[PDB]
Amino acid sequence: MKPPQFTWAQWFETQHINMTSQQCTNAMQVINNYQRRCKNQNTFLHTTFANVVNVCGNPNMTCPSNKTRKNCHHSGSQVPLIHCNLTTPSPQNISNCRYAQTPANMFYIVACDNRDQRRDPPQYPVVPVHLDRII
Repeated sequence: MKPPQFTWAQWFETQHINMTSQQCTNAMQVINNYQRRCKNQNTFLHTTFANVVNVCGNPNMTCPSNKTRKNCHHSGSQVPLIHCNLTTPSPQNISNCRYAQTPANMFYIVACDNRDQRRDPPQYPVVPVHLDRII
């Protein structure tokens, strides 16, 4: 579930790469204001989009979240990350949603696909499209 102006890769970047504040309540405003709902949980990876693209080059493996998909890739190394958990739902005023933040250093598994032909930049033929799991 993403706003229509973003490709899957651009939405992946918005949700998981471009944390706009180190504090979850503030950073989550971006995701929530775009998807018109307070997301119950979300992981921000302190890594770069280029680094994730390179993870897409690691061997294909089964996606933990969907046993039938084989477009997943393991990060190889751990990264610092911040996991945000909703503490104070507010469906009629999403700016009032508050979150806890949990820091960790973990591996991740990402699903990757070929880029959106019309809208993703040709620089990256293969892009991350979903954060499948953190381990």
